[PDB]
Amino acid sequence: RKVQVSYVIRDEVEKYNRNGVNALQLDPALNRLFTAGRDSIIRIWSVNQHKQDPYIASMEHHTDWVNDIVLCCNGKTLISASSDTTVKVWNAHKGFCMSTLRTHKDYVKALAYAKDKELVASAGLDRQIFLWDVNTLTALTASNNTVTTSSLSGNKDSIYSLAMNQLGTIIVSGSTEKVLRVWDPRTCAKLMKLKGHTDNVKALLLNRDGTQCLSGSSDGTIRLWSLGQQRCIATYRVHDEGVWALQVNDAFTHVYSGGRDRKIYCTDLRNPDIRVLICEEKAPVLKMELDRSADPPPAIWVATTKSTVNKWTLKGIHNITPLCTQPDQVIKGGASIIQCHILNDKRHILTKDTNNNVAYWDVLKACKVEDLGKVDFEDEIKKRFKMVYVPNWFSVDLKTGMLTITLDESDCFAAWVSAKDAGFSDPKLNLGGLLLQALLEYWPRTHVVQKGNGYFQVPPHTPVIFGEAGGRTLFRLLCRDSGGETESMLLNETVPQWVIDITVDKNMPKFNKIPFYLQPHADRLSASDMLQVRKVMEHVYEKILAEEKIELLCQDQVLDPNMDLRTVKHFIWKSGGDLTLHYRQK
Amino acid sequence: NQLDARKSAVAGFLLLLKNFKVLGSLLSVSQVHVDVHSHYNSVANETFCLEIMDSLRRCLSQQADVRLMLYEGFYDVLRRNSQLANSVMQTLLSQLKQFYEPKPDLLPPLKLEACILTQKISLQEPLDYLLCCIQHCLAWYKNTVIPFYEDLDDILESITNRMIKSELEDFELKSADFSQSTSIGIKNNICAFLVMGVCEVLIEYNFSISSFSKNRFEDILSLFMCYKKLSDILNEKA
Repeated sequence: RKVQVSYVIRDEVEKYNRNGVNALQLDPALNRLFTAGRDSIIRIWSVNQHKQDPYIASMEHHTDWVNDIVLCCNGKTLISASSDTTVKVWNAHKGFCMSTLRTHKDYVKALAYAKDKELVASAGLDRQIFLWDVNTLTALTASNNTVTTSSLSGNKDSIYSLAMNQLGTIIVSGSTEKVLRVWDPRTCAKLMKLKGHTDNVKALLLNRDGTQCLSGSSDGTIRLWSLGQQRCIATYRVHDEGVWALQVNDAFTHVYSGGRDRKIYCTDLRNPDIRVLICEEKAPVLKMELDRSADPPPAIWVATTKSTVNKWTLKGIHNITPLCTQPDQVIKGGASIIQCHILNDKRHILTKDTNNNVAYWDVLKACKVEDLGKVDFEDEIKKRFKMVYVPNWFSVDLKTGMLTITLDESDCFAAWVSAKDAGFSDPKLNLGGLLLQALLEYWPRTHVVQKGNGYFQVPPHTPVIFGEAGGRTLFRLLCRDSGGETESMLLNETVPQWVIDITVDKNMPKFNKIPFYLQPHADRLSASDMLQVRKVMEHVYEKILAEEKIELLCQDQVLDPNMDLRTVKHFIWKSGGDLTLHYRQK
Repeated sequence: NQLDARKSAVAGFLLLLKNFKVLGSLLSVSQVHVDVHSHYNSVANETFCLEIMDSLRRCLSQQADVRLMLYEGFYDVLRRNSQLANSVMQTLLSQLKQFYEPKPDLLPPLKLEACILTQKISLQEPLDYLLCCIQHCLAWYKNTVIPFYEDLDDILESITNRMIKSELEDFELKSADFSQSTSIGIKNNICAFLVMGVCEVLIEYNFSISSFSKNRFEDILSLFMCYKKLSDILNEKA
């Protein structure tokens, strides 16, 4: 595939989630909560009530949604699954990624964990389920980097949920097949095909011995299964909309469910009549984590599509008006950029976030210019309109709730802008070429010593990402880390030729040429797109002081002397043929 | 085990070790590689490079062609990798000990018969090329890494003085056979090249050491006469 260069405009420290939270993991030994955010960052929080600032660390190595996390090996290792098609092993005590598993071909959505055998299974949208032993994964080194793979098979559609029992002898998969497939992880042999759900299944649970299974589905029903009898022994319909999260107690008698309806219920498995409305969240519930320090669980941690994570007490369930009205403990969350507009200069962007705040950003410098508060977003676009045209040279994606700018070979070097037109004090400048040199400024291979493009500098903490177009992430690093021995060796293998040409060879990109017709108003000419109308004015003057005597026209409209041909072709011309200009004496 | 393929391996390591200061990385049906995010270790690289040099040291016992590449390559390797400088000198000094007579009064200074393989008489050790590599590597050592070496000058000084006072008979060489067909004639011709090559190397050595001192230059002329006289006898017969 073709390699793309992308980077994120952000702060050095993103303390709070900038998007929803997909998964939760609670560490009872250290009293730590892990949140797998949709902003591609895993964060560690102290659940101690005393701490006014629960933030501990950010585990930032993924490049897309983090879908599932499992805390294994007595809280020393964290396994994470993500939409960037990778499974990653983390050091949960220090907070750094140890290794990356690239066996999956699509989004990885589920992680199953067996505590006794330290066995972890990863399933995703590629219909594959891989089995992993954590001890083998954690023992990997630079020389020992090979692992034997045992993959379950038989599932004909994309998996959305996965579960294993405590003893590591039963594994259940939920998918859009609307059926539950059960294997034995030890022998990798198919056991049974549970049927009865009429929609996608996103939640799965099993008891300690793996004889009963709880499943919640998008059809809005919770089904209790018996693996011995291979049948659905009970069905619970307590939700108006699809059930997305399930939690059960150690006795496997009460199930906690939440979904798109934003309501969380505690239902007794022995009798579905006993139902308790725990709370009513402000967003659809994506995942829940039970506090298992005491039996019954004192509280439950709830992750929603919002950036805020709330803890709801469960004191009085066993002792509709909701049991709780305000969460006991609240983890703060940030704002997600939801709207984006690239201005006419192809250098500044107006963004609007979930807090309705509008901000002004500089793509070239990869920084924010100013906060505009809650000003109308459409009005601010009109108040900043300029009659200039620059070709597109970058793309913006907001999948992580942050500004990620992608550079592609097709149009990275399409924008030639004069220094005077930009803020740099006129020689011609290529915006894409200047940005690439600033991104790879610390790379020793780009030194011939001067560093960078010599005009501006992106913030050192800028995450630079190299990945295949519509593919996988080849290499991710910060801007300031290019000088290291490991990064430089990795950069030599990942950086494509079209970036080497400009950042290393220091070659200059092509100059786009726009031919046009000069005819007398009542001889085809080809010129640079950046050429001003004055240059065409003086050429006619020599053909027949030039500014005063000659006025150029297009579509029976006057042309500004300082306006360039590229702008004229885009706005005034409004035609699909070669730009025609008409000259007449003033 | 097959020969003529270890020669290419020696060439591969030599070219790869004289050009790159950093070497080394950062399967079955169901075996996959895992991207371990481990930082580059200098200590691991040094051990990796040292192990390769230890594998090259074991090749100094092969054919004279393989020894020739290593002598030509060790100078480039020692200039690229300064951490392997100590490995080269110990490897080079040990090889010299196999042919250097450490007795301060026995002549000749070198066992020219130990460099010859008889089975057809051929050359087993290019002793003159070994001394050339030692002299150049030592000269680079004493002018680059300082800001065994104190013993290498002592040996080279010892070879210098004893070669001059050698009567040109201790090499078993005015004209014994010097033929191109007889076994003893071929051995003498091969041994004639080694002693002339040694004289050239020591002429280069005594020029730089002690700077422009008279005594060393008198030793160069006497060393040259040793080379010139044996050059004349081989030229007139052939």
